[PDB]
Amino acid sequence: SVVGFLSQRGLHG
Amino acid sequence: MSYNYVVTAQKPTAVNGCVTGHFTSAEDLNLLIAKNTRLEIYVVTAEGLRPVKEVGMYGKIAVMELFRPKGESKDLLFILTAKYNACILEYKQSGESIDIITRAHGNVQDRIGRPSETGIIGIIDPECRMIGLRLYDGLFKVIPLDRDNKELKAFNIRLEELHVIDVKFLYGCQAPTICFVYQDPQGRHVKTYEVSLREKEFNKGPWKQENVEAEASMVIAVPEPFGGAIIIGQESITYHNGDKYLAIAPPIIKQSTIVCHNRVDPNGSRYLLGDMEGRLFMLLLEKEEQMDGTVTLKDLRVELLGETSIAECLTYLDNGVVFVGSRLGDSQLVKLNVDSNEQGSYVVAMETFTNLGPIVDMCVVDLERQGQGQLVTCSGAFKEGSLRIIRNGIGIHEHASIDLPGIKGLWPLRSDPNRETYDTLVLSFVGQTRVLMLNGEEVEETELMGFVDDQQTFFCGNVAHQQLIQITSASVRLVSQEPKALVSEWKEPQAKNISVASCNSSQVVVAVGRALYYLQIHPQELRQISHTEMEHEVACLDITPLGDSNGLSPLCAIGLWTDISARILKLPSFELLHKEMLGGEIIPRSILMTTFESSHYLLCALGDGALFYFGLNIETGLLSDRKKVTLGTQPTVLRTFRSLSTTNVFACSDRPTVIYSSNHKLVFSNVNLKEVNYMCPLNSDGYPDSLALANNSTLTIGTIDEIQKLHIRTVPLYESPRKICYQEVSQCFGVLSSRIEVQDTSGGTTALRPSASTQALSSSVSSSKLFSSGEEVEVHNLLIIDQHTFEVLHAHQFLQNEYALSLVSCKLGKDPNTYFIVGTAMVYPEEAEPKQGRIVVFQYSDGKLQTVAEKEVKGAVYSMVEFNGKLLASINSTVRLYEWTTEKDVRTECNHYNNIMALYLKTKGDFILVGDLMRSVLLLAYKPMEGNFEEIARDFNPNWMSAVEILDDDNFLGAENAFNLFVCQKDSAATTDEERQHLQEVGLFHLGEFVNVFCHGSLVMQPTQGSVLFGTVNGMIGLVTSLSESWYNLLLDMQNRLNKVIKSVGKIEHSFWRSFHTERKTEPATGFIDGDLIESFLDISRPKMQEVVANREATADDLIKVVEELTRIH
Repeated sequence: SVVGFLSQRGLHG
Repeated sequence: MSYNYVVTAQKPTAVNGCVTGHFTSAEDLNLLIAKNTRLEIYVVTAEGLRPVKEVGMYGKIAVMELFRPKGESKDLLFILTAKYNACILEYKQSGESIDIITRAHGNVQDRIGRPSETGIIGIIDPECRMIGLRLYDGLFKVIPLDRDNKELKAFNIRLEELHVIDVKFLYGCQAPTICFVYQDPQGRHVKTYEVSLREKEFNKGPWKQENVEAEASMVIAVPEPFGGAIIIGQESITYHNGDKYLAIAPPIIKQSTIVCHNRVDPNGSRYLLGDMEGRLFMLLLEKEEQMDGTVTLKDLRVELLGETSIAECLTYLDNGVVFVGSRLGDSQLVKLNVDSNEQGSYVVAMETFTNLGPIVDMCVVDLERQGQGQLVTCSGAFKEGSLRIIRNGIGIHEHASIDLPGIKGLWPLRSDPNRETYDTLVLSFVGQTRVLMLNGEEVEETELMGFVDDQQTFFCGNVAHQQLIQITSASVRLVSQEPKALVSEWKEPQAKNISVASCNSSQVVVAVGRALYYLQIHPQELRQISHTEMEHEVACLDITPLGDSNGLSPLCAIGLWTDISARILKLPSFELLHKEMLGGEIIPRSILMTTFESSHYLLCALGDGALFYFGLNIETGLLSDRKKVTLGTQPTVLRTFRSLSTTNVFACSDRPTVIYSSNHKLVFSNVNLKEVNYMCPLNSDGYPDSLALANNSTLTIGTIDEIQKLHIRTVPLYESPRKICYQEVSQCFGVLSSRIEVQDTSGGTTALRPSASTQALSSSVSSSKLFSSGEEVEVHNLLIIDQHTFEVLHAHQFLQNEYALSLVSCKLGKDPNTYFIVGTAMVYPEEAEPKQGRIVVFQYSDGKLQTVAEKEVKGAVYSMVEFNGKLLASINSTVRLYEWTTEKDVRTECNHYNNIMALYLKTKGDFILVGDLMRSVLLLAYKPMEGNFEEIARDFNPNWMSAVEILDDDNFLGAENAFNLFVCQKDSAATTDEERQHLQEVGLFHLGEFVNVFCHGSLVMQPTQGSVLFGTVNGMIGLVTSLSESWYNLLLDMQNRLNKVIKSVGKIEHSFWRSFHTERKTEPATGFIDGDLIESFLDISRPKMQEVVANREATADDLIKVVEELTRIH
C-alpha cells in the first residue's frame, strides 16, 4: 500500500 | 537565472548513530554522537557528559567506528559517508587549540552496484588488519589497513549471496573471519568466510552454514573469552559457534522486534537490547568453567528492564549509566539500578535531550500576536510523538510600567541590612536624581539623606560596613544605616567633576579625566590612596574583586579617548601591563571584568554598536582573542544579572542581547525587547528574582527564559501527530493524530497506552454510514488544541480503518464560517492503493465539534488547499476543485487527471496550482473561463517528491526522495507550444536531509527577499530565501574563495557534498548558496580572511559586515 510506505517514509527507518 | 540561499536554523537533532571509546586520551571515556552531518564528542563523567568538540561534516554519516591498531597511543575514528567518502580521523589538541585531523581518506563508491538491502554496513576486524564493507549486492569492498593506504584503496570480493541482512567479524579467529545472515528463496541462513587479502577472495569460514529464523536480523559477535555469534529474530534469540548451538524463545520479546544492541561487559556476559516499543532488555550469557580449560556457555536469558525512548543507538558507559540515542523522539541519559523502583523498572532517566524528531508537519503562529513568528511542529512517532513550540530569542515578563523619558542609569537598593531583598531604585537622570521607595510591589518616590536630588547620580552600589554610597558629578557622598546622614563625603581637591565612577562593595575608583584617584569606605569615612594621570581621557572603568578576592580587588582595565584604546593595569600603583590599540575615531563606552565557572573575562563595547571581548588572567594579564562583534547600532552598556548557577552578562543596545555560556564559551543570543538602555538584577518582596531595565521612557522588571538562540516548548502527545492547522478565530490548533491498537479476544481494538486522544477533555466518533461490505491497526483523530494551554480540548475519532491524511482551516464560498476540513482514506493491506475516502467539513463552536458536511470520494485524499474561496483537493491521482453551495455542501467544478499520483499542492494566490508523486511537479491555472483547469507546464524528470512550495509567480521549490532540493521556473522562449509546456530545473542542491514540509514564515523581526522554512525527518529546520543576481555572484565567488581556505574534516569536497544526486544523475549545484558555508567565513581568523580577498569595489572587512547582516535572517 502507498500508505504503509508513504506515511512511514516520514519516520525514516 | 535562479538564485537562492539555504541555511540551517536548527541543526539536526535526531541521533542516527553513536559510539563509545577512548578517542580523546587512552584514559578518557568518550561518547561520539553522530547526527547527520554533525559529530558530537563528549567525555563521560560522574555528572554526565563533558562536551568537548562539535564538528560538522560534508556528508551524511552512515558508518561510524572507533578502533586502534598496534603501536597506537589512542583510538582512531573511521567514518563513512552516504556518498561513499571514507576517512579516518584523529583527535589532536595542541594545548588549547583542538583539532580533528584526517589520517586518511578516499571515495569508495563503485561505478557498478545497486545499493543493497539494509543499506550500508561497515565493520572492522578486532585485530584491526582491515575494514569490511557492504554497500552493494554481491560485492564486499575491503579496505586493508597499513601505515599508509592514506587513500583507503579497497578491492571488492565477489559474494554468492545476493541478499545479506547483517554481518560482523567474529572474535578469536586466526584469519579475519566474517559472519553474516542472508536470505534466499527458502529462508535465512548464517554463513562464514575467512578473508585472505594476499590473494583477495575469502576461503572457508570456521563453521557450516546453518539455518536461522525467517526474521533473523541482528548479528552480535561475542568477544574473545567466549567467541561465537548471537542471532536475533522475532520471539527468538540464538547462539552459534562451531558445533555449539544455544537457543531461547521468550514470549516476552515476541511482542516487538529488536532493533539495536550494545555490549555492557567487555567480556560480554551482558548486552542491552532495544525495541520498536521503547523496551530495554538485558541479555545474559551464563558462563561456566572447568580447571585447565576455558569457558563454555550453559544458557542465556532476557530480563525486561523498562522503557527508554525509542532507541536507534544504545551505549553503556560508566557505572550503570546508558546513553540512549533516539531519532523518533528525545535522546536521553539513563541509569540502570540493581533494584526496580515503582512498577518494576530497573531503569531511571537522568537526562533528556530535545529531539525535534521526525518533523512530519509544522506551521507558523504569532501566538501572543506580536510580530515574530513562533513555530509549531508535529514530531516523533508512536509514544515519542508530540508537538514542539519554537521561539527565537530570550523573552521577559513585564510587571510594572513607569514611563520616565530620561532614566540615565540605575542600581539596586535594600533599606534593611537583613533581607536579600531591596526596596528602592535610585536612578541617574536628565541632570538630576530621583529615588524610588517601595511598599514592596508599589511605586513611590521620596528622598534619602546624603543623596543629592538636583545632582546627577553616577552610581549607587551596595558598600559593606552598614553604609549607603552616592557618587554624583560633584562629590562621592556617604550615608549610613546607623547614622543615616552626612557620614562622610569626598570632594575633589580643586572643585573638579568626577567623570567616570566605579564603586565596589568595598573599594572605590573614580576618574576626573586622565586623573585617577582612589578612596576607601572604612568604618564610616572615605580615606584616600593613590593618584595617577594617563596619556589621554579616561573613557570607562570597572572593578569587581573577581574570585579569590574578598571585597579587595586585584588588577584592572580602562578605556581611553583620543588614541582609542584599552589597557591592563594593577591597583594602588597604577602600572600598565599589556594593551590593545583598537581602530576607529569612536571610543569604548563600556569595559567589563567577570567570571562564570572556570575563567576570568574582559569585554569592551564601542559607541557604534560593535563589541570586542577578550580573556583575562587575574595573575598574568595579557591579550586574548580579537574578534569584534555586531550588536546594536547604539553604544552598548554591559551589566551583570542574577540567574541560575552560572550568572551572566546582559548587553544593552538598541538590539538588546544576553551573554550566557556555551561549552565553556559564551552565548550571544537576542533578547525579545524593543530597546534597553540600562539594566540591573532585583529581588524585592513584590518583585523577586526580577531584572530592571529602562528605555527612552519606561521602567520594567521581570524574569528571564532559557538560553539558546531558540527556546523550545513541548506537548507530549503519546502518539503520532500527522498534520497541523491554526484556526485563529477559534484560538486553537487542529491536529491530525494516530494511535496504534491491537485485536482483542472479543475481536475489537483495545490500545496499548493512554494517548492524547484517549485522555481528551471531550470527544466524538464518526457516525457516518457511507460504507457497507495481535493484529495491529491505526486509529486516527482530529484533535483540538487550546493555543494557550496546549490541552486536547476535543477529539473526533475516525471510522474503523480510516486515515485522515490532510487538514485545512478556512472560510468557504459565501459562508462566513471558518471550518476544519479533513481528507481521509480507507486503507487495507490487500489494497496496493485506496479507492475509497472522504472529505469532511467540521466546525468548532463553543466547545463543540459539528460534523457540517461529508463527501465520499473514490480514492485517498492526499492533500488539499483552500483555493480562492473554493476547495482544492488531490484525490489519489485526480486533482479536484470543489465548491461550497449556499446549501452548505461540497460540489465539483472541475478536475485534472494527468497525474501519476498527486501528493502535494500549493497555491500562488491567483489561479495557479502545482505538484506530483513520482514526476517532479506540474503547473496549473484555474480559469474564470468556463471555470476550467489548464495545465500550463511541467518538468520532465522524475523526482519522487516529498515536499513542494511556491516562492513566486515563476519559482517552484521541490524536495525529494534523495535529499535534494531543486527549483523550477518556466521558459522565456519563442515557440510557446513546447518551450512553454516544459519548465527547466534552474537550481539544484543536495541538502542531505529529507524534507516533509515547506512553509512561508520566519522566526525573527519585530539583501534577500521571501522566506520559506522547512522541516526534516532529522530534526533539521532550514530556511530558503531568494536573492539578487549580484548578491548571488558576490556569494558564489565567496563560496569558492572560502572553500580553498577551510580545511574540511574528512578532506571532503564541499562541492562534491552539494552536488545534486540520484541513483542515475550527478550534477553540481547551481543557484543555491549555503549560508551554512558562508557563515563559516566568520569563524575564520583575520589572516585566513584577508586571503579570501584579492578583490563597484573590494575591501577586507567590508564582507565580515555583510555576513552578519545575514545570520540575522533567522
